[PDB]
Amino acid sequence: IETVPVKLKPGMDGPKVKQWPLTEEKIKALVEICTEMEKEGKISKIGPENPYNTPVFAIKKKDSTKWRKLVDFRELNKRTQDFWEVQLGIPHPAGLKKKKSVTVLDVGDAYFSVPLDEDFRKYTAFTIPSINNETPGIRYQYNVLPQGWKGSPAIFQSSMTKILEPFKKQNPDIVIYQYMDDLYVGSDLEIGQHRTKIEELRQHLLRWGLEPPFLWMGYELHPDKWTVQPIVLPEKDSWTVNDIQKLVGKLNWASQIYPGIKVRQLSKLLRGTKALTEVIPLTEEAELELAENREILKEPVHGVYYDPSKDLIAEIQKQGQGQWTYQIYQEPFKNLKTGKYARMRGAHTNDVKQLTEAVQKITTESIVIWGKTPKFKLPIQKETWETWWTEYWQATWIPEWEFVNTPPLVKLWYQ
Amino acid sequence: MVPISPIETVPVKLKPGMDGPKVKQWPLTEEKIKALVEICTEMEKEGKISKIGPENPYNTPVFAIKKKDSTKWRKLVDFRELNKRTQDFWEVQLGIPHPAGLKKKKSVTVLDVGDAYFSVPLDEDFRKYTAFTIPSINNETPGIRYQYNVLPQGWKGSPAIFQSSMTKILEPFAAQNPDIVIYQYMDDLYVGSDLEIGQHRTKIEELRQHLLRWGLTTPDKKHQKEPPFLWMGYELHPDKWTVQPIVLPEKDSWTVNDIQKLVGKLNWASQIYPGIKVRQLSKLLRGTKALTEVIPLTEEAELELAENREILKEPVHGVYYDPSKDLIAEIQKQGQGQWTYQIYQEPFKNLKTGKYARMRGAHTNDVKQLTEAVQKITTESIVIWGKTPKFKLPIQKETWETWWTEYWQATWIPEWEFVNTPPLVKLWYQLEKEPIVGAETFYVDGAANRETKLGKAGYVTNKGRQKVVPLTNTTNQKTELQAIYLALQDSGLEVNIVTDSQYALGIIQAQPDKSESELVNQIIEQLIKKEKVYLAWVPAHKGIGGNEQVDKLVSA
Ligand SMILES: Cc1cc(/C=C/C#N)cc(C)c1Nc1ccnc(Nc2ccc(C#N)cc2)n1
Ligand SMILES: OC1NC=Nc2cccc(F)c21
Ligand SMILES: [Mg+2]
Repeated sequence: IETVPVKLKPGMDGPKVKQWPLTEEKIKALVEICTEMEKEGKISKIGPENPYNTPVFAIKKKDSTKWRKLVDFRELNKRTQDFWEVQLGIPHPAGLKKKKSVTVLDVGDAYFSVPLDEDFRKYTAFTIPSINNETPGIRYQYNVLPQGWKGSPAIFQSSMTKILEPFKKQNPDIVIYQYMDDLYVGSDLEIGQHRTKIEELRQHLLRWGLEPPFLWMGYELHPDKWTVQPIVLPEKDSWTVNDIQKLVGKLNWASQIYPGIKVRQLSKLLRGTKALTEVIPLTEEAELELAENREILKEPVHGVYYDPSKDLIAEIQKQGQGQWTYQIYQEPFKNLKTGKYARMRGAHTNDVKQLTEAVQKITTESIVIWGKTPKFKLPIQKETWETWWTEYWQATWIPEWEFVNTPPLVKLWYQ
Repeated sequence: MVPISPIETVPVKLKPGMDGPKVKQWPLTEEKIKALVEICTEMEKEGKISKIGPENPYNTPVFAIKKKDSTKWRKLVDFRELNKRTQDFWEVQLGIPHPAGLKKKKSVTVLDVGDAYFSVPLDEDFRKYTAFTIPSINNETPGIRYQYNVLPQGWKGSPAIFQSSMTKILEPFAAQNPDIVIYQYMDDLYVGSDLEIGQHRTKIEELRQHLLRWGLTTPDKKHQKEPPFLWMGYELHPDKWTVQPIVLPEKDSWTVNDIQKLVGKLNWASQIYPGIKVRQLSKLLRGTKALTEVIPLTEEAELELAENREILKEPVHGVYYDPSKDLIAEIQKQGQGQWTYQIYQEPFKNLKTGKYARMRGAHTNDVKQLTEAVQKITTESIVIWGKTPKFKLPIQKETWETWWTEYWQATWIPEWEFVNTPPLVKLWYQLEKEPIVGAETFYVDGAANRETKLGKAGYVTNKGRQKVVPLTNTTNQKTELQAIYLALQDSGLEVNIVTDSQYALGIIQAQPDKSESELVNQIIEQLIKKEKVYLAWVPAHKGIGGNEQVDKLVSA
């Protein structure tokens, strides 16, 4: 009810980010949403003495028909002071990734009950554009904690802990982790039990609230079943020259990750200048070397540790037929997680929609495991991604990304 | 008197840490001083400026400029220094409407709102920074000191604050009259509708009456400006639009500057004249910016210019947007990285046209360029109309499917249909997914000495076919490409090629059909002639038969 003082980082002005082009349906949705927010006091119109701007668009969350306003506060979040005053940080719960069900709640509507520091509000300015710039863009700023801003969970944290005390005391084995506008609630109960505890939890926030438009939803995950991708080599009875070449190439790559990998004896099978399709019998020396390599590859990579002070990097490869591989790492060749998708939803003839869904799933995994989002290296031309990703986005956060323009040879090794 | 509502002031600040201007007033002639004193007395009578005491420490210089061919002087207060120190503002005019996104209107009336400008008060706490001094006659008394009470012409914040103040005044009128449009440009309001003229003129009078609520008077003797409007380089008419006349000069010899001006005109023209091209003429501007340097026009530039003159021989107009109809965008390949497009709703009635040029880069292909053009038109269309057009593209559906399913990147083009108008975009080659049974296998390699730039490229095959070629003035990368070229030259229609060059694989896996490297282009021409090609990569220096032998032959 009283505002927490907020500042930008030293020697740092507010965001001045261009609003990107919006479709007619998104503009009309935003006009309707913002007219109601304004009536409710959450936002107010601003004048030309506020030169700041942050982009806005609109999404439909997974399984809903109602538009949600999404502000892209990535720039404001970079420029906002860090929040360690009451707590150096919320030590990330390593047990969340171990639960049999984790449900993700959109709780961001709660933030609107806390006023934003009057001196910081100008920095949350945003614009609803008009088609063809025929009328002046509608300019607003927030009067309350905005969804998507990194300060909002920080400032609301005291209020959230208090709302949740009764549920936590009564259900002590539940893991509850907050990330931006999401609440992650992990249990090891039967899903019907689980859903009921989730609904129990909603009521505490409905109760406190006295309506939240997306609180009723639930994104159900199951991280104990999350799969990884170790390095595996083919098991064959007939090896062609080409097969052995590909094997030697894969093993050479793997030897950058794993010390003791050897290819001497396998390379020796190819002596001469043979046709690619010719079948080569493995010698005993080569079968032994291969077996030794297989055994090395069953072990974990050496010297792999997470440093919370370093960025997480996520790489994605398109494998075809709807399949995507990915790796999350901080240092080259020291993967912290690898994985693979294929279940790409309602996107069989759309690569970009599939990639956008993969980016969201990887980010979700990253949040659950380390409590932060990775920086993506995306296999797509910048202009294609920027034109389309907002059409498929369903999450209330947005990670950072860069673009890969040269085809990586290593895609082959993750197939 | 009738009370009027005040116009809310915008609070204004100087940039952090800066103070107001303290700029010396230049000496003026006795003649200019008398003129400024009379001018400012009138401005003061009208409430625009007020005299101030000597405490105010700020100053901005004032000038007197003779309005040409008149005995009347005009005052100029030079706010350059205050502007450097004034905060930045939100500028709403950054995006200007494109005519092709406008809607047809039966009537458009203009209203002069120049007098309103001076009903807009300046933030009381900022006025002190606008102080200026008329020097005294003979410098024998203190100069007369004034500050502004209204938005000064030439001050940084005046356009943004005037527009935002007028928009706020206009908002309830527009909201409650959804059957008109209102647009502010300079000191004029443009009001458009589809109403019968009597109702339309009624709305205009009602608007004049709304404006009076703030004491804002508009001239009775209605505006002289009438359709067609000359606005931002366009001509707007009630039911069509075009660019203002495009006249390409005749010239016996061309300067850098002339060619820059020519290309700018062509670019402007290309939004409604279909087919405009500027590649060859822009090529002439490469690198140099000596504005007076003469450049001979290539024969290719002369043909491009001649083709453009023909396109521009007679007027072309665009139609306005009908939201009840779909938007269609059709694209053609023009050659040399150039693409042209038309956006229409009814056949043969374009809303607008435009062009797209290949991005600078080492290697490229037509499918990528077409995709980029689609992505550009899509974004332009979202800006102008708020929706993606349906596309008509010169690429077969099966070609696109083969491309995107096998391309290493994610890629997508929105709803489209094939239009069979040459030249068609096609896939010139496609590499095999598996080694070819029965096709000879070429193990290729090259190497170069970094100091002497001498090198070798060659191959050895499973049939004992071998070649090594000595090369001069070369590099490891070039020799690695030369080796693949040799294998393609000397093989039959089906071939397996084994390379250890990550560089060459990176290029070939990008699937170029044209390159800045003539060696890559030679490789592409060979690939086009094959029936099947499988390219296999192996790590260098690993004892891999075939690879090891050729590496030995070429590194010697
Ligand atoms: C952007 C704009 C510039 C001018 C005028 C600028 C200046 N000078 C005048 C108006 C009224 C507008 N605003 C809009 C908005 C929607 N449709 C239209 N269509 C429209 C406008 C003018 C003519 C005509 N003749 C025909 C149709 N204009
Ligand atoms: O940029 C322009 N704006 C308006 N009219 C023009 C006429 C010729 C060239 C040109 F660049 C322009
Ligand atoms: Mg070599």
